[PDB]
Amino acid sequence: PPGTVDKKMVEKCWKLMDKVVRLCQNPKLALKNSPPYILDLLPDTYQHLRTILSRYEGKMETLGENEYFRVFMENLMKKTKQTISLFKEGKERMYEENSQPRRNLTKLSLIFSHMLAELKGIFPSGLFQGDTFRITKADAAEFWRKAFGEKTIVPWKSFRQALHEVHPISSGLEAMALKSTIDLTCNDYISVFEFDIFTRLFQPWSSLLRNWNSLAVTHPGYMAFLTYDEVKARLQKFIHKPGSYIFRLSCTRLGQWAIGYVTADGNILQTIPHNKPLFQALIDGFREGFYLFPDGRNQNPDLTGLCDHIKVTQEQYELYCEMGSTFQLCKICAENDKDVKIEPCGHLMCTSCLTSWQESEGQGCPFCRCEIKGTEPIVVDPFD
Ligand SMILES: [Ca+2]
Ligand SMILES: [Zn+2]
Ligand SMILES: [Zn+2]
Repeated sequence: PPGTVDKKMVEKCWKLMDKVVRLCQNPKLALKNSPPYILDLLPDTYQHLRTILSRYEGKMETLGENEYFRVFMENLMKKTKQTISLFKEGKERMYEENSQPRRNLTKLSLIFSHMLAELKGIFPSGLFQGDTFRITKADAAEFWRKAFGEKTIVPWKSFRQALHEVHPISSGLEAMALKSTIDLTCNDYISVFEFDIFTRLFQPWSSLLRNWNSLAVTHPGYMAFLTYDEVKARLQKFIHKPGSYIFRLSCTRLGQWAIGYVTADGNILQTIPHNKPLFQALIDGFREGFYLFPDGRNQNPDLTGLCDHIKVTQEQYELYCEMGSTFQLCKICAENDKDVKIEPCGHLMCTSCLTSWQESEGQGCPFCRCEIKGTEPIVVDPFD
């Protein structure tokens, strides 16, 4: 658990948000207007923090002791610094839109968008309501209830253990890919907010991990977080091949899928499935003749059977973890660059995370838990 929140610390936390706004306002960045838009998100977050701070005028002591708020204010500060220090490494590079520095900045923009949607849904109108927060899914709610009570936020370790007992997680690699999908704010905790979003995306709860594995980890269709212009641009490659479709998440509508697709007229359209789980929109859109070729590919998965339990290669996980971010980054901390390789499993990571896993009596390789017989140094930005 992080320490307490005295106002001295919310103040620094605002001086930082201001530094990132300045850095990101630079005309050279020519940051795309399109969401997630960090130049809106930070002001907005600042403004809700004030809203919160006003509703706790007398009660400023019981606010400081709120676990969720302590974790959130510490993540906000860490992420705000990671952004600042990003600009400080990247320098001149920040100014070309396809840089790895600029890629990282776009991953962070998303995280800010997730932290605000969490803050607004846990402190609606400025008042803590996390202990009452309703998990949209009966079975999922039961799970959180039975395992966690009215806790708003739980550490990943605890969450992983808990979930494992009902939907078994067979390998550190699967676990790492799971954590990659649920842990939206990237702080090593799961909130009842994130838990609700996930369980909605990958319902029905009865076959949860089996749904995520088939829709997210090994589906060519899955695009994770895309803008709509980004969807159109990826389908344009297939504008002459009716039935081509991809599906994506939307930072402005957490918890819902959006399917893009190519029609026989040479048009890209888009629909939000709302009624069923995604795998039933996809099964139906196939039967109907609309969703045929995921990402342009002729071999489209067979999802029936989601209603003989498809297994996943460790490689498929590894590649899936690499999916969200630049390759340069350690997918343990999501903060530093990779700089070491682990024999004989082959996994990459930053030296800091590795010696940390060891110092904490971790079992072998932080990813797969297999035994290291050796390690070796790698450089991720060779020409700099
Ligand atoms: Ca989190
Ligand atoms: Zn790391
Ligand atoms: Zn490994």
